[PDB]
Parts: sequence; structure tokens; C-alpha cells
Amino acid sequence: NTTYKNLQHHDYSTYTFLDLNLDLSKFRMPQPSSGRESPRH
Amino acid sequence: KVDDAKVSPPKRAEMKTSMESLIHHFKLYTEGYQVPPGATYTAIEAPKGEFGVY
Amino acid sequence: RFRGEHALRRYPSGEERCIACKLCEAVCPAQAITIEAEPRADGSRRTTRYDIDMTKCIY
Amino acid sequence: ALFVHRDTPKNNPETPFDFTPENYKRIEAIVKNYPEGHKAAAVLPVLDLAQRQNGWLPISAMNKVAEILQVPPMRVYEVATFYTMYNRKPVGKYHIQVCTTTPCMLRNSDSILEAIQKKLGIKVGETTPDKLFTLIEVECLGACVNAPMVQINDNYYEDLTPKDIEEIIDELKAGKIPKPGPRSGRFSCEPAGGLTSLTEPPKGPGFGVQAG
Amino acid sequence: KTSFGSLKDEDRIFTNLYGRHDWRLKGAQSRGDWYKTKEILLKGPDWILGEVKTSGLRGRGGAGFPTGLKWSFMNKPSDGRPKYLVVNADEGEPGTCKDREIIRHDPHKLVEGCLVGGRAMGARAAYIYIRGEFYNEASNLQVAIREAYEAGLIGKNACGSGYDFDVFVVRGAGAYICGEETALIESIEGKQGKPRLKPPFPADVGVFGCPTTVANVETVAVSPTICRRGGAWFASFGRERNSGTKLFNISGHVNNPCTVEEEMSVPLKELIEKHAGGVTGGWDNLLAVIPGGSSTPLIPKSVCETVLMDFDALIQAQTGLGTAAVIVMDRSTDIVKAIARLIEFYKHESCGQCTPCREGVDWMNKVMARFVRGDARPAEIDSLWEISKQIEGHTICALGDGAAWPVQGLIRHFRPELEERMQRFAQQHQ
Amino acid sequence: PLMGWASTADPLSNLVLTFSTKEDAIAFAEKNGWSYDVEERKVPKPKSKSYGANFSWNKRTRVSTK
Amino acid sequence: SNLIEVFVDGQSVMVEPGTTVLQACEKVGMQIPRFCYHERLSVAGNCRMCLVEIEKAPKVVAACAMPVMKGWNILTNSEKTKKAREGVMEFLLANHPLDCPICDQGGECDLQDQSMMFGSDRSRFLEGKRAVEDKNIGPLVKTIMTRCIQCTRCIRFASEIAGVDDLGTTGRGNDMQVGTYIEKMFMSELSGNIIDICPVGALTSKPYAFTARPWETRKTESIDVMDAVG
Ligand SMILES: Cc1cc2nc3c(=O)[nH]c(=O)nc-3n(C[C@H](O)[C@H](O)[C@H](O)COP(=O)(O)O)c2cc1C
Ligand code: SF4
Ligand code: SF4
Ligand code: SF4
Ligand code: SF4
Ligand code: FES
Ligand code: FES
Repeated sequence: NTTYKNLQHHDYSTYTFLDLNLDLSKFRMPQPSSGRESPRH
Repeated sequence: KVDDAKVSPPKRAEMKTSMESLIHHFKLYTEGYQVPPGATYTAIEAPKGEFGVY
Repeated sequence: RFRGEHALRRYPSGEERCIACKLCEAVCPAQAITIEAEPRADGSRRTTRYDIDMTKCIY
Repeated sequence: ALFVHRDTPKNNPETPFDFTPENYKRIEAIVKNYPEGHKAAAVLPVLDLAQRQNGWLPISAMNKVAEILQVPPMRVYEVATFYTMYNRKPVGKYHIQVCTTTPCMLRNSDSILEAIQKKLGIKVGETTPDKLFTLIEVECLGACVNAPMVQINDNYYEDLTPKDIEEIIDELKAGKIPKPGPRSGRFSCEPAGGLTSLTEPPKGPGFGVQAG
Repeated sequence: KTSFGSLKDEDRIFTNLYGRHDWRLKGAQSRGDWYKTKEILLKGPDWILGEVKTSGLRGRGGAGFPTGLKWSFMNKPSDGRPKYLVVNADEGEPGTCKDREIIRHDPHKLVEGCLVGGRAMGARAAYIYIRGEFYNEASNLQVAIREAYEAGLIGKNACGSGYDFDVFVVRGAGAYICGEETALIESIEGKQGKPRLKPPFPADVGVFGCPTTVANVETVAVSPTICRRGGAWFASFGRERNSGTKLFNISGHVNNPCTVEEEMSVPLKELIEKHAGGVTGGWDNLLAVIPGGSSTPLIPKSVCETVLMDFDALIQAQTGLGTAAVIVMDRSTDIVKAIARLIEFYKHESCGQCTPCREGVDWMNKVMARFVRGDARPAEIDSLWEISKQIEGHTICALGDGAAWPVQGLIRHFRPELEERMQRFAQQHQ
Repeated sequence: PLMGWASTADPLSNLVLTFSTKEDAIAFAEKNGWSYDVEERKVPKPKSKSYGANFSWNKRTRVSTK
Repeated sequence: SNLIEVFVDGQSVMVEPGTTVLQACEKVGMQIPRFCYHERLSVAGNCRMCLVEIEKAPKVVAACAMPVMKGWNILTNSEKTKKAREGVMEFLLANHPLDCPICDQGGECDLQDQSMMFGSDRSRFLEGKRAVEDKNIGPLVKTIMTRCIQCTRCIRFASEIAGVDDLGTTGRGNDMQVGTYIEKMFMSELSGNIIDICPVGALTSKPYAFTARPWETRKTESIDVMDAVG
């Protein structure tokens, strides 16, 4: 076999990374805190 | 002179044109060269005789 | 190399050669140098009063 | 070079700056990945989004980020000056980055720079009096086994030659964006001659496992 | 024993490096990932650690430090703070082509290995730093993690087990210094990427105040294959200590430059002449070899004709064997100008925490430019040898050291050619 | 009034004496008679500093730039 | 229990846990030459002059922030200690221009004292010497950023104790400017404390600037006025 099995890479636009990052928001651990919301509140 | 710009203020090209000799020149004329402690003596044969300095 | 007049120089078509860096007052063996210094507003650093005691100069 | 701001309007806030509420939802995903206590850790992805939204970032973009991310603005200035993506100065729509340091120049980057220079006309490290053809030369990208290589915004161009340089430049002058893949064989990381690496179709999950 | 081993098929670590059969969760399933895996993951993590230390896995990424002992110190009992696994994905030391292709074609074995490492030491999630120059392969990785999450495979209660694990990927703002260990830590933080002090470890205090660990793509990708195979199989290739497999990747002055997987020990000349064509113009055409990366001194022809490719052999060659830039160079070319281009790379990429790397790299750049023009005296060139000895062991990160060492190799080997350039300019002004 | 100097009628304004302990100072001042004001010697304070608490997890010590 | 023994040049002394090598050396009296440490500021291992050799160690430990483990022995005056100090002093003195007369810290420099008592005397790297143009910080400070050795003492003190959060590092390599990027007039409280904490003549007093020099002035007792803190 000498056949290329990407070209799913071809159709990539600009915002697609954060598009996917929004697409994969849920089923996520509860983001453990460090006391407050920030070291300066 | 000696091979020490920490005691002898070095010559002009390295004094100017160089940073380390400018620094040693400056602090050598202001502070004076540091001297280790102690009490010494010497004496030479001056034409008057035993010139001693303590 | 004869050491007489204690005169000043200046730059080629230029300003006054001194800086008021006080090295001469720092090393003068009679404290015959007295340099009271202020900068002028032009940015180039200057003096007020440059003083040599010709009485006190050991040359 | 030139790390004084030198205000000169098109800067000096208020310069009008904005995002999309859809991009605000992107920013909510961005500060949804990071845990509580370190809300300021998303400075790098949010300012990456700012370069994605505007081809060069002005001062009011940094001011808007300093509003949003509860950050002191000087750290935003530091990260904007520090790295290499964030061209705070205006460039073309497409931006040309010629990667050439150690393997690339040792594999004849001279003809590549010649072809770019006497094809585009403007010089290295400079701009052009139009868009989409502003050029700098750059350090390594990673694809070292190929020719001294070309990068445009989020695309590569690998394994070239000065006539293919001129052809891809002419296609960009026509606006027809070329293929993202390389030219002249080895579409993947191939030994382009004998191909003495793996050839057989692999076993997969077939071989011997231990203590199942 | 063998003749220090050679690659025979089915002992390759992973196929489909370049363009081949499949790329999907179905593709990794057909290639042997997510196979017999959860029973191993629930068998006990210290068994996995014993498998890793049985393999004798030498540390990747140019470090060479034992990964098994590192993760065994990372088997500390828990605190009131999480534990993070960080994966470096930068191809520095130009000449590299290390894992751009790995992240383009096999992401899911990295998913395997990072799940194994996260469950292996009580970790909780994995941050994966990619070079930001790789947006297409980055979105490919994003689609792969999308399919992996959406297949009900990992996430909270990965494979429905009693263990949660997630992977977050951070794009690069663009820096070779972010390829380092602790400058990566402050690049994640939101600061500028600059390291910290070493006796407070990132294994002690890493990502914001948690004991984390940082590993190469290669260690993570080779990890679950050893966990699914038998013990000491990686310790059965070539020598004993420096054993197993490695990417021998050659760019530069060779016919059809490329990348191969091989075993750990191989003759260099036969490695070159059998895999990527040969040497351009024959074996007697060339002049020298830089193995070990851009952080490594050069090797001349008369030595490299017989030196077998091994860690201990290149320690005896007094060179720092990193990874994947194991290339050659020809004879008629300005190696002075090429090494000067490498010093230009070093000056364009270093932070300014430590004074001496900044100062020494600028001095070496200006003085090597003078040596390209050939203007100075040989006392100055021996002074450059002196200061290239003097810079080393005075920094935070090893970039100053990797700037010092090629100057050392060039001075140790190509001294009369430098004398020739100086004589050229002396007779030119004369 | 002619040169602009520090014309002073103070012979004793240019002395400084180097001592080892405070007892030597008290004995010397009572030996040579004139009055003395002795200030107390104020040493520095050995203060605890630590890089880990400089870069900890949930405290307020966070330099945010280095 | 609560006592850790270190052998400064053989001599044993008791050191509390959690403290640096430098507090032990000051406990026995040794001033390690230092530029970026401060005894009231947070510690960051930048200046590299704090190097010292502990035996059976190939690397050289930066003793500005090195913690003290069990039972040490330290060579303060080893040969490579002197080599490392001469080397770091040799590195610092290239990109610092010839300004010691027109500077304002003539008797009060730090490069000068430690270059006398630790460094070499015949410089190398005969050309180079980058020049960085300053900013307009404010009316209170005269600012020559060319003499800035980038020791990062103003930034740490500013952002922690002043909290003004405006001194920024811009760039990399030789081009690393300290200060606010957009030339904001640095006007805040305690903005006059910085002119002395800057260990080199990068920052100085605006009214005092070209008037006098510390070897002339005598030093005299006084207590703070207009404020009841003293
Ligand atoms: C100057 C410098 C450059 C580095 N470059 C890389 C690099 O290109 N790739 C990489 O994976 N790690 C790089 N590292 C990090 C180390 O190689 C690190 O040990 C590695 O990520 C994991 O090593 P390990 O095999 O012991 O886990 C670099 C470190 C330094 C100090
Ligand atoms: S103060 Fe004295 S030494 Fe300095 S520049 Fe003026 S005349 Fe020369
Ligand atoms: S050696 Fe240079 S690049 Fe590395 S941490 Fe120190 S200052 Fe930064
Ligand atoms: S700060 Fe610089 S110019 Fe000023 S006295 Fe020191 S070395 Fe000289
Ligand atoms: S301005 Fe002064 S205190 Fe600040 S980094 Fe520069 S030399 Fe240090
Ligand atoms: S140097 Fe051009 S790709 Fe690495
Ligand atoms: S004090 Fe400057 S580095 Fe330790």
C-alpha cells in the first residue's frame, strides 16, 4: 500500500482550533481551585 | 610597570577604549589600592646612611 | 613634560572640556581643588565654581 | 527592534476594538479549560485569538484583554513583545516566512532567497506596498528533511525549487491558493529513493501480549 | 549476544509512520491500540513501573536521564493538590523532524501512553504542549481527541473504570526556549516562557504549585507498547544500558534525506549508505558529521567511519547525543558559515534570565563573524576556545551549554581551516 | 567671603575613632572626660525566605511575570 | 533537632532549616558577592555571582537561594569559585558603556567594588557594546536605561511591594528593555524609593543628578519628619 490516508488536514480554516475547543467543553472534571479565583482577588 | 591594573593605573588606550581599566583607574584613584594589614619595616642605604621606614 | 601653568583645554570647535567628575579633587594632595558643580538645563553636565589654590598646589 | 510604542494613531486608545459574542463563547471555552485560581493563565490563548481576529494586534486589543482577563496590562505587553507569533506591527494578509537555518541553508537556500527577492521585488525583513506578500526570514519550523521551506499563515510549502517558487507566487498573485502539501514526490516522510523502511501490512493487535 | 542488534520486522515500535494504512480510532484499533488495555490499567500501576524499569528505557528528548527512576520518584503518595502529566512536542535543534510525523499519524498511542502515565503515578490530567507552528496537525490532533472522547473511551471514568483522566492541549506562542523544561512551566502559567531554579524541582513544584512531570512524545508513545508486551523486550536490542529503538533522522547533504526507526546500536556508515541513498558524491566526498542535535559537537570523517551509533560511544566521542538531527556535511562548503548560522539561531532564541548565555552567545556571534572574515589572531581563537569552556556549567538551562559545545567541536577538529581563513584575510589586506 | 568655602572655627569637627566593643568606648570617653551619648547597636534580622513559598499553589505570593 | 551543621571552610556552624547558604555565610561573616539578591526582597537566581563550590559536585551551585540539606561542607575560596566569579564579572562588563565619570554612583557602584575585589583587569571582546535608548519615566527619576544591567531588582520590588505592576521586560537576548512599553509617566506612591534600590546607575535622582559625589559628603544621624512612623 502506497496510499496517503490524511487529506482530512486539507479543509482547515482559521478558527477551527477553538471551534473544536468549544465542541469539547462538557464531560469535564470540576476545575480544582486554589483558594480564591485568583491570587489577588 | 607591573602586570596588574589593580595596582598600577594602566596605559591610555586600555584605560580609555576599555571598561575594566577605566573602572580600575577610577576606583584606584578614588579609594586607593587596598593594602593587607600588618606592621612592616625596611631600610635602604641612602647616601646619608641607614634610611629606615616603619 | 614640564608642569607649570595649570591651564585648561577645550574640544575642537567644542564645549568646555571638564565634566565635574571630581577625580582631581579626589586625588589633590593638599585639597587645593574645590569644585562646586551644577548641571545646566541643556543636559550637558557642568559646574558652578572650579577652584585651584595656587598657594596650595604642590605641582 | 523598536520596542518604544511611538503612539501614532491607528493606536493610542480609544482605537475601536471588538470581538464576536460567538468569539466570547470561544473565550468561555478558553477559560473553561483552566482550573480555578489561575484565571490569568489564558493570556496566551486569548491573545492568540486576538491575532486570529486581527492580523496584527493594536494597543486597544491589549487594553480589551486587560479589561477581560482581570490582568495587569503590562504582562499583556510582555507576552505581546516576548514571543514570535504576535506580530504587533502590520503585515500582509498572507505573511511569508522563509525558514532557513542549519539544514535548510546547507541544502541551498540561496536560490530560494534569490527567487523570492527578484520575483516579489521587496527586500527581506521588510514590507510591500500592497497586501498578502510581506516577508521575513525565520528560524526552524521542524520539517528539516525537506527543502528550505516556505510558510504562509497556517500553511506550509515544502520541497521546492525556484521555478516552483515563481509558479506558487504567480498562483498567489492570481489569488488561487495552492495545495498545502509539498511538491516533487514524498507526500509523506518518505525515503524518496529505495524506501527501505516498513513495507508489509502490520500485524496489529495480533502479536504476543504478556500477563493479560 | 548479537552483533549489537539490527532491525528485523514485527519488532518495530509502531508502523504507519508515513502516510500508510489508517488514521482513526478504528485505525489505532486495527494497529493494536485500545487492545487488552483496561485489564492492564487495572492490574496495578507499580507493575507498569516495574515493566518500564525492566525495559531500561533511556530518556528521550536529549536528556538521557532514566525515565523509570524519574517516575518512581513521581510515585509519591497524594497531597491536597493534583498531579499533572506534561508532554513536550517541540522539534528544536534544527535538523530534527522528530515527532511532527508522529503527531500527524499516530496520536492515539500517545493517548494510550499518557493514560498509562497518568494512572501510573496518581496523576489526574495531561497538558500537551504542541509547537504552535503546526496548526494543521494540531487540528488533526484535536479531531483525534474529539473522536477519542466521543467514543466513550476516556474522560471522567476512562473506559468506565474507577479513574478519571483528561488531556488538554496548549498551542505554542512560538519559542525554542519553550521546548525546555521549566520555561515550558512558565509558558503555561501566562508569564513569558523562562525557567526556574532546579533544586526546587518541577517534580516538586511544577504547574502552579503541583508536583508534575514532563516527558517527551517518544517516551509516552513507547510506554504502552512495553506495557502490553513482555518484560525486557526493549532491553533485548543492541547493548544493555543504551538499548532498544531510536529515530535515526538524517537531513542535509545526503541523497534523499529522510527518517528511519532503528534499534539502538547501528554502524553509522552503513546506516547512512543503506537507508537515505548515500552521501552526495560518495563517501569520500564528505567532511564531517554532526550527531546528537544542534546542541552537540561535530564528528570528523576519520572517526565517524568506525564509530557505532551508541550513547556510550558518543560519550567517548565527547559529544552530547540528543535525538534526531544525526546528519552529515560535505567538504567544499563553509562549515564556518553554517556554524555561524547556528550561533545566529542561538542569539535569536534565548531568554535573559542568566547573564552569561546572553553575553557569551553575543561574543561568539561577533567573533565568529570576524572569523568568517578571518580578521583576528590565533590567540583570540584560543581565547574563544577558553571561553567556550568557561560558559558551560554557569546557566539555568542547557541552551548556553548547547551553544558552547559546537564551538568546542569546531575548534578541536577544524583548526587548520580556520588558520586558512585567517591567512586568506591576512594576505588579502597584505 | 572671597572664595566660598566651609570656613569653620571647629578644630574637633574632623575626628573619628574606631573601637571594638562598647565597653572600650565608655572607658575611653570617661578616660578623656567629655560627655558621651551612646546609641544602641541595631543588627539586621535573620529573615526566612523560600523559593517554594514564593511559587506556591493557593497563597497570595505570585510574582506573575518571572 | 532544629539545628543543621554546615562546614564553611571546615568550620561547623548551626543553621536553621529553610534558609539559604547566604544567610549561613553571613552568620559566619562571609559576604558572598551578589547583585540580584536582596535581603528584604524576593529571591530569583539571576546575577550568578553567588556561585560557590560544594565538594563532590560537578556543577556550581547558585547560593543565592540554595536550601540547606543535611550536613554540608562548603569551599568558599576554591579555585573554580574564583574562576566563576572572574568569568561572570568578565561577562557583565561588556555591554556597560564607559560612563563611570558621568554616572552618579561613582563611590556607590557595585560592579566597581566587586570587579576590584573579585574580577580580572585586562578586558576582552574588543568591539560590540550595544546601546539602548531610555524612556521618560517621570519628573522624579532621571533615567539612563543604557546602563541597565537587567538585574531585575526594580521589577520584583515594584510588582510585589509597590504593586504598580508596570515595569516590564520587553524582548529577548541583548534586546531586553526594562520598563513600561508605552511610555506611561510613572507616577505612584513610593516612586522615589527606586533610585537607590537600582544597584547600578541606570536610575538616579533628578534634582541631585550632576551636583556632587559620595566621597565628599559626610554622613549624619537624623530621624524622619512629617510622618509619625519615623
Ligand atoms: C535547551 C533545551 C531544549 C530542549 N528541547 C527539547 C525538544 O526539542 N524536545 C523535547 O521533547 N524536549 C526538549 N527539552 C526538554 C528535555 O529534553 C526533557 O527532558 C524532555 O521533554 C523529557 O525528557 P525525559 O525523557 O527524561 O522525560 C529541551 C530541554 C532544554 C533544556
Ligand atoms: S572634575 Fe577634574 S578630573 Fe574630572 S573632568 Fe573635570 S578637571 Fe577632569
Ligand atoms: S541559559 Fe539563557 S536561555 Fe537559558 S534560562 Fe538562562 S538566560 Fe534563559
Ligand atoms: S553603574 Fe555603570 S557607569 Fe555607573 S559607576 Fe557603575 S559601572 Fe560605572
Ligand atoms: S533598572 Fe536598575 S534595578 Fe531595574 S533591572 Fe535595570 S539595573 Fe536592575
Ligand atoms: S531548519 Fe528549516 S525546518 Fe528546521
Ligand atoms: S544572587 Fe544573583 S544569582 Fe544568586
